[PDB]
Amino acid sequence: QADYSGEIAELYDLVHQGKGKDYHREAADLAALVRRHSPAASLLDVACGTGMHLRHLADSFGTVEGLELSADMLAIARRRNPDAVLHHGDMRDFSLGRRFSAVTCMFSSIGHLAGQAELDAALERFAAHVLPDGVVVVEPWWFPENFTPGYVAAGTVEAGGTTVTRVSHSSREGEATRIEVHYLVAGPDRGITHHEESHRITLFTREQYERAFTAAGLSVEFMPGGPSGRGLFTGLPGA
Amino acid sequence: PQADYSGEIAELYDLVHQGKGKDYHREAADLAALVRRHSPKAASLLDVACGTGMHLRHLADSFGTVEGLELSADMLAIARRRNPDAVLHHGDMRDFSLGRRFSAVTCMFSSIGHLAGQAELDAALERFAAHVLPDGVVVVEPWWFPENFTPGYVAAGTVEAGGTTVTRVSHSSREGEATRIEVHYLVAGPDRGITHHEESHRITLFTREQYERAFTAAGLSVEFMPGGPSGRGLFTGLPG
Ligand SMILES: CN[C@H]1[C@@H](O)[C@@H](C)O[C@H](OP(=O)(O)OP(=O)(O)OC[C@H]2O[C@@H](n3cc(C)c(=O)[nH]c3=O)C[C@@H]2O)[C@@H]1O
Ligand SMILES: CN[C@H]1[C@@H](O)[C@@H](C)O[C@H](OP(=O)(O)OP(=O)(O)OC[C@H]2O[C@@H](n3cc(C)c(=O)[nH]c3=O)C[C@@H]2O)[C@@H]1O
Ligand SMILES: Nc1ncnc2c1ncn2[C@@H]1O[C@H](CSCC[C@H](N)C(=O)O)[C@@H](O)[C@H]1O
Ligand SMILES: Nc1ncnc2c1ncn2[C@@H]1O[C@H](CSCC[C@H](N)C(=O)O)[C@@H](O)[C@H]1O
Repeated sequence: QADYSGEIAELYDLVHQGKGKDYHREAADLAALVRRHSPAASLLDVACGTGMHLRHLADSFGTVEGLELSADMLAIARRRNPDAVLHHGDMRDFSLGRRFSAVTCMFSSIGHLAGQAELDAALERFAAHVLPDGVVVVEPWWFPENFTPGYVAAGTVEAGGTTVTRVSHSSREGEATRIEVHYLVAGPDRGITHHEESHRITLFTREQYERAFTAAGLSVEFMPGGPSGRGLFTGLPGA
Repeated sequence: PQADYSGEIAELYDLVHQGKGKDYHREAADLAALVRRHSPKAASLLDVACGTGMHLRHLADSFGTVEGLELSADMLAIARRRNPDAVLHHGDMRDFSLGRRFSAVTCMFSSIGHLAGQAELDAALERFAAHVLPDGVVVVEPWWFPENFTPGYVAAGTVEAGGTTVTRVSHSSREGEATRIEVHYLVAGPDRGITHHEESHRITLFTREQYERAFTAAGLSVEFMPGGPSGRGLFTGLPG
């Protein structure tokens, strides 16, 4: 698959716990990042997936909302966040008719975009949903200079009797990484099952991301490291 | 899945089991010490279902003469490679006939489990008795007893050596008198990408008294020794 669904979706949360991903820390850092620019009322997490960031962010802002494309990923988010408004929708083409102090897009979700025209589009959509003293925060994929082809990642986690193993292989394919992922899933009653997904995650350059912020009328800054080592862009309207 | 220890499962077996922390060197050292406590002048050994032949390599350095038996070609093939100066045979613990007799006959790592019932169990213990010296000793590592089997057991292990990464997950259930053990592998590498393999076996859950009967039926006075190389204890037989 390539669509974050079924057992992949149900697995995602556990998988990334196993990986040490710390949405509390990330949410806290992000909340702080936003208050630096909008000293605040409201946040929209776009491609909020399973709603992990949202869960921690809800204590930090008057209002938090989500936008997700996958229906199965979104169900999980709604169960984790029953009191929050979560939208089915496409970061490239969406209107909600309100603005927010922060509009965030985390964990390289932007790389699911296919080229400059799709990137520009979502940035125009983000700029449109951000209050003018507000901020747009996007964590990119890796740039091409930093892509390491042939990369193999192997990790195992157990929880609730249930063990999940995930192996990823990354190779080059045009201006994209083709990351191929297999899972083995095992539990005392359910047995073992095999899974696999393959994704194309576009390898936009620093300067293409920045293009898109500028065309959306946002000023743009890159800050290295970030939650994933890929860094973190911000954009402030009125440029 | 395959139940035959062939192709890919064979190539991996050795890496996988180093990965598991299996110390064939200490296992041999404990063997040789056991064999000799019983048979102080032993000097010869047959390892039945010797597999990739890991025990045998270390057993060379304790006994002047070692040989092996193994049903799987692809496993046998790797054992011969590891043991150039040894005579290793192709065939079946149930029905086999070399020309000779050895101070010790061994069958390790629950290979014995791979027999389907008492008939076969007794068949194999008869053959072992046929190939041991009077002053010698037969040693079989059993599979788990029924009193100790754990339906629903999961084992997951990953290991990396020289750019090959291998992950193994197993699940086990009860299936009649047997363990049903279903095992999956993901193998991966920078150029090779990821491939997926699997196997399923039936491993017979023999009761202690069934092992004992088989030894006894074959003229061997039996004793069970707790613990052993894998938790499963160790059965020793001496002619008389
Ligand atoms: C929603 N985003 C996820 C999702 O799309 C998933 C399918 O792939 C990636 O997940 P991981 O971040 O878990 O990746 P994993 O840990 O399995 O592999 C790390 C990836 O990062 C690359 N990488 C990693 C490092 C450390 C580097 O310096 N350069 C670099 O290009 C190699 C591999 O594609 C995305 O981030
Ligand atoms: C040549 N023998 C091998 C081979 O036939 C293979 C297919 O399965 C077993 O491999 P492992 O022993 O590595 O097994 P693993 O780590 O996958 O799991 C341990 C097995 O032992 C059972 N078990 C394990 C424990 C610890 C116990 O207390 N009781 C019990 O029944 C559950 C599982 O089938 C055989 O030993
Ligand atoms: N065009 C698009 N619009 C909105 N969401 C998208 C999208 N393309 C992919 N996605 C979503 O991006 C997500 C990648 S997983 C990222 C999850 C979440 N942001 C976290 O940090 O844990 C998936 O939910 C996928 O369905
Ligand atoms: N009927 C039989 N006769 C001889 N070998 C057998 C057999 N049935 C299974 N085997 C072998 O039993 C082995 C169990 S795997 C264990 C290998 C080796 N003894 C070790 O200690 O690591 C496999 O090589 C399999 O081919």
